[PDB]
Amino acid sequence: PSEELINMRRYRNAARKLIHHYSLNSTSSTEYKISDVVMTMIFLLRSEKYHSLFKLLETTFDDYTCRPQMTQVQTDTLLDAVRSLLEMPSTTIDLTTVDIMRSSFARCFNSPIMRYAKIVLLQNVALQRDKRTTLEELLIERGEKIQMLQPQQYINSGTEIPFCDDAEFLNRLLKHIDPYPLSRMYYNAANTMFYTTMENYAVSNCKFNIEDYNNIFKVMENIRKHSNK
Amino acid sequence: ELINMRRYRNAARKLIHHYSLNSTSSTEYKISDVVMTMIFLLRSEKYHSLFKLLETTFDDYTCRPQMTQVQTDTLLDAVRSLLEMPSTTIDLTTVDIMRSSFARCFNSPIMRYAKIVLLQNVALQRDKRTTLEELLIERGEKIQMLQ
Amino acid sequence: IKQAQSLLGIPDYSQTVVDFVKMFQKIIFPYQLVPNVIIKLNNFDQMVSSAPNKAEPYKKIRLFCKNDSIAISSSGIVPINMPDFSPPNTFDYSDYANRTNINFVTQRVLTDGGFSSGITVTPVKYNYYL
Amino acid sequence: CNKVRTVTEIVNSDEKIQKTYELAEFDLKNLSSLESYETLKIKLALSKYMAMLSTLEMTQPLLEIFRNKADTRQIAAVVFSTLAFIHNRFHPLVTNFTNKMEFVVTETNDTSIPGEPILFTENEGVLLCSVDRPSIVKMLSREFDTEALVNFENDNCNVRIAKTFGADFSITEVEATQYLTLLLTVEHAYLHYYIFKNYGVFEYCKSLTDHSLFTNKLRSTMSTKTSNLLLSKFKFTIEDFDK
Amino acid sequence: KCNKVRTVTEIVNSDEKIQKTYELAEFDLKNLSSLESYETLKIKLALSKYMAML
Repeated sequence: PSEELINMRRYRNAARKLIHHYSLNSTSSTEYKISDVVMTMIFLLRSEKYHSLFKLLETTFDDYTCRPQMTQVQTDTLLDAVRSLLEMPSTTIDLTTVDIMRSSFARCFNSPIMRYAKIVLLQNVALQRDKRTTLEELLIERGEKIQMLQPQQYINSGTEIPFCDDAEFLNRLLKHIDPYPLSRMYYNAANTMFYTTMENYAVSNCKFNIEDYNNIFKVMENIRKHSNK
Repeated sequence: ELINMRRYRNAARKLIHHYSLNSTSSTEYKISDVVMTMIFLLRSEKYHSLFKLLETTFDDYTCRPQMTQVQTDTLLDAVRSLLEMPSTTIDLTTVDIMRSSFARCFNSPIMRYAKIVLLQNVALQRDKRTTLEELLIERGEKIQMLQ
Repeated sequence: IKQAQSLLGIPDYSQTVVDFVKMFQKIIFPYQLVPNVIIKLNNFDQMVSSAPNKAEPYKKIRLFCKNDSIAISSSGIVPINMPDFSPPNTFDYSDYANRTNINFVTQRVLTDGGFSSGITVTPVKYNYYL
Repeated sequence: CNKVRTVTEIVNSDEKIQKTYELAEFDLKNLSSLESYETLKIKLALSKYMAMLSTLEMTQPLLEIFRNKADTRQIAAVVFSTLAFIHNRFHPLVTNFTNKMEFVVTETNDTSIPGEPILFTENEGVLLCSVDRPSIVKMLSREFDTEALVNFENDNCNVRIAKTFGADFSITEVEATQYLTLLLTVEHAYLHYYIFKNYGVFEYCKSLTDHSLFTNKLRSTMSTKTSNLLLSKFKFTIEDFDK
Repeated sequence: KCNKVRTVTEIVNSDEKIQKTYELAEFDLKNLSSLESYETLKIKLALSKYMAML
C-alpha cells in the first residue's frame, strides 16, 4: 500500500525498452514519453543495486561532459550488474556502450526543451581525444600495418563452383519461406548496417557520414538512368 | 547518502515556486529537475500524500476522487510549507491547473534517433514497356513443351 | 542406446543391453561412483527418472553395497541414511567462488587460449563429505 | 484525361452505340502483378543462394561461426562463395578467375577501418583481401531485430485502396533475413573491387574518399539488369544537418 | 595538363569506328615509384660497398 506499490513489471519493461533503444540502438519504436523516464529512474532507485550505476548517472546533472573516472574494480562490478540487470546474453556489452549511454543522458537533461525535438544528436564528445582528426591519416595508418600483416590462409583457388539441384527440396524451402513480409523486415536490417557505419568509430568519428551514404541510395536512380540510357 | 538534500530542496522549491506562480510551465528549467522533484517527493514522507495523486495523473487526464477536509488542509499546509513566502494566500483549486500543466509536460515527446523512409512507387509507365516480340520468344516455351 | 553402441564398435548390434549394464557394473565399487549411462537411465524415462513429465532429478540415486559404512549418491559419497546434504556446511565460502576471482581467472584463460567465445566456468561444490 | 471513348455502328448506319472507360485500375492491376512477380523473383534468388550455402557442412548455426574466432577456413570459404554468386548474377557465366587469391581476418579495432568492413589489395603480386570479424559480429548483434512494425503509405484511395482488395533443418527466418546484410555489404564491396580491377588506383583513391561519383563510371557499365534496390525510398531527414 | 588521352579505331573500309580515352595519372605514378626504388637501391648498394671495404 506504499507508493512503491507499483507495476514494477511495467517499470522494468519500460526501463529495458529505453536501454535497449538508446544503447543497443535496437530497432524502430515510438519511445517518445519523457514521463516514464522518471518511472525508470525510480525503478533504479528502488534498489541500492542499480543505484550504484545511478551514482555515475547523477553526474549528468552537472552537464559538463567530463570524461568519467574509473575505479577499476567497481567499474568491473558496474559492467557486471549492467549486463545482469539488462538480462542480455552477454553480447560483449562494454565500457564503450556504457559511456555512449552516459553521454546519451548527458544530452537529455541538457534540453529544458518540451517542444517536439527533431534532434538526432548522432555526435559524441567523449572520443578519448582532444579533437577529431581526418580519416586520411587513418587511411595511411591502418593500410600500412595491413600491408605489414601476412595471409592467414591459402585458397586452393583452382577452378571450383558449388551448386545444388534438389528442385523439390528448394521448393519446400520456398514454401517454408513464403509468409514473411521481408519487404518490411529488411529495412531495419539496413538500418542496422547504417548504425554500424558510425558505431564503427568512437574515434575522431567521421562527420560526413551523411550525403555520400545518401548517394549510395541515389545509385538506385543511377541504375534507373542506366536502364533509360 | 549521496543525496544533496540541500540542493534537492532548493531546486525543488525554486522550480515549483516559479512553476506554481505561473500556475504553469517553467521555461528556463532543465528537465532533470522534474526527476529531482519526484525524487524529493519519494524521499519525503510529508509529501507522499500528494505524490500519490501525481502518480495517478502520470497517466493521461485521470480525475481524482474526493478528499476529506483533513486531507485538503494538510495538502495546503505542505504546499505553503514548501513555498513559505508572504507573497500570497493559496487556493485549493489551482492544483488543478498545475495538474493540467503536468499532464502535457510529461506527455511531451523526448527525442529522436534517425529513421529511414521506405515505401513508395518504385517506378511507373516511365520505364520500358513490354512488347509482343519478347512474349513471342517466351511463349515459344510451349512450342518446346509440346506433350 | 543404439546411438551409444554406434559410437562404440558394434560387433553385435543385437547385443542385449544388460550386457553393457553388467560390463559397466564391473567397475562400480572400484571407482565408487555412478556411470553416466545408468544416470541417463533414470533420467530419460517419462516417470521413473529425472522425469521430464515433471522435471524431478530430485530422484537422485542413493546407492549402497554390502558392509559399506557409506553410500554413493548421484552426487558423491554420503554418510548413510541422511538427506543428501546438510544445510550447515563447510560452505563454499564466497571468498572462493567470488564472481570477481572467477572473472579474473576466466579472462586469463580466454587470453591464453586466444578464444573469442564459448567459455564458461564454475566452482566445484561439496556435500556431506568433502 | 484518358476518358477513352468508343463507338460502334451497324452497316447502313442503322444504329450507333457509345461507351467510355478509363485505363485507371487497369494500370493498377498491371503495377500489382509487376511488383508481385518481381518480388517473387528476388525471393527465389535469395532462396537459391541460401540453399547453395546449405551444402557447406553447417555443423553450426551461421552466427556461431563468427562468434568463434579460432577458424579462418570456414569464413574465407563462405566469403569466396558469396563473391562467386554475386559475380555470377552480374555475369550469366559460371566461371573462375585468377586462380590464386587469399584472405586475412583483421581482429583489432586498431586495425579496423571506417565504413567498409572489407577491403582488397588488388595485386600485391596478386589479389588479397582483408575483413573485420569483430565488426561482422557487431552486425551479428541482432538483438536489434523485431518484425512488428508498420509501413508508410500515401494517397490510399487513389493509390492503395485498390491494393486493399487482393490476397531437420527447418530453420526460422530472422537469421535468413540477416543474410541479406552480408549480401548487400559484399555487393557494396564488389562495386569498388570491380571498379579498380577494371580501372586506376586514382579512381580507387576516389570511390573511397567518397563513393558518390562512381555513378558516372557505372554509366554504360551496368549490365542493363537491376540489383537489390527495389523500394525507392531509402532516406532520412536531410536538411537537419544543422551545420 | 590533365591530358585525357583520346583514341579511336577503324575497320578497314571505314564501316564504323570506336572511341576510348585514358589517363596518364596511373602511369606517371608508377614511373615515380620505380624511380625512387631504383635510386634507393643504388644508394644502399653504395653504402654497403663502402662499409665492406672498410
